Amino acid sequence: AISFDNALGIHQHTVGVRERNAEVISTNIAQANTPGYKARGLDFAKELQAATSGDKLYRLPTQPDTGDGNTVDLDLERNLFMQNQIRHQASLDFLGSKFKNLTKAIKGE
Amino acid sequence: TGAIEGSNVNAVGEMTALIDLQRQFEMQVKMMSTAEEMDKSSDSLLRM
Repeated sequence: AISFDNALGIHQHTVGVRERNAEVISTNIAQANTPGYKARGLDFAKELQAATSGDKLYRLPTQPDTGDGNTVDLDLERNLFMQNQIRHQASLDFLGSKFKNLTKAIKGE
Repeated sequence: TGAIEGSNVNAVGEMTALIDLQRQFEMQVKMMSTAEEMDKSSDSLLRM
């Protein structure tokens, strides 16, 4: 034992995935008005598995498009972006406390 | 022969169509206004 992997856990890979998800969600919000653009989804479980050791998912629209072809539901995108930011803040707190505890033990302070 | 045929426009029929087109037009305009009103409200979600 006594290794950074065994000490940090999955809180280092989770942060990267949460930032990846925010990039995907922000892309859907920006491309909301572009006709023909299809909303992009991200699988957290698969992304976390790939990050730990190392495809395109589309979001099914709740209602038909008005003709443009864009399936971005901006009501859902804001809700997911808000959730992603909260869980990302927790992951930073979880990962940040891993380093603080490691520093505390190696210095006894 | 000796006569000219006029138009068959029913003036009342057009006028009653006009007043119904106005009201239906105005009701949909209110739908546009309440659509952006909902959109403005659902913007504090990302306002941390």
